Amino acid sequence: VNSFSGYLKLTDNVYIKNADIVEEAKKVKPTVVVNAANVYLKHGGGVAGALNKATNNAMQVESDDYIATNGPLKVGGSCVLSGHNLAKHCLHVVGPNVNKGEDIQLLKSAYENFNQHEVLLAPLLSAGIFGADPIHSLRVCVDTVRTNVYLAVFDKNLYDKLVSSFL
Ligand SMILES: C=C(Br)CCC(=O)Nc1ncnc2[nH]c(C)c(C)c12
Ligand SMILES: [Cl-]
Repeated sequence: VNSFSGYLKLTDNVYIKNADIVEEAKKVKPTVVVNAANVYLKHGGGVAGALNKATNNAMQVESDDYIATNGPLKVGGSCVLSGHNLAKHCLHVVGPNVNKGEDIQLLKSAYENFNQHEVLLAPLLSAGIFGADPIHSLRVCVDTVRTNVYLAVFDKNLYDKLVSSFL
């Protein structure tokens, strides 16, 4: 039993809800919140901009030190950093950004990072300003993640479309 509430069960291990991941994280304080990161950990907009703003820019300060030490992530890769006031940990995961021309096949590699964590609160990777089809992202999630994933979908219209079309 965990503290996640109001989710629709899609499969044995994948759940979905119309929710703002920022507000959901603040309420649940999950062990792991997933950020929709870029390789530079520049948290300017989309989910990343919202998560960072909620940390009062502490996420960005920590991230800049991480990049100064380690260099950029790989597309499809991840790193574990602090969850600040939102979660114990933040798993920064880089899905391909279609608006940059990145290979959509890397979306599966991106979701594989979730399997290193028993339970996660997450957005759909590569959705939103990353330009991928969210229906495809949900399919890859379900077919790749084996650990327990709680998906927060901000847009109510998109959430209903994702549910109604789920096979
Ligand atoms: C937004 C659209 Br159109 C479709 C993608 C989507 O639902 N992305 C998200 N999913 C969950 N929490 C979220 N918080 C914020 C700020 C975003 C962007 C977000
Ligand atoms: Cl985004």
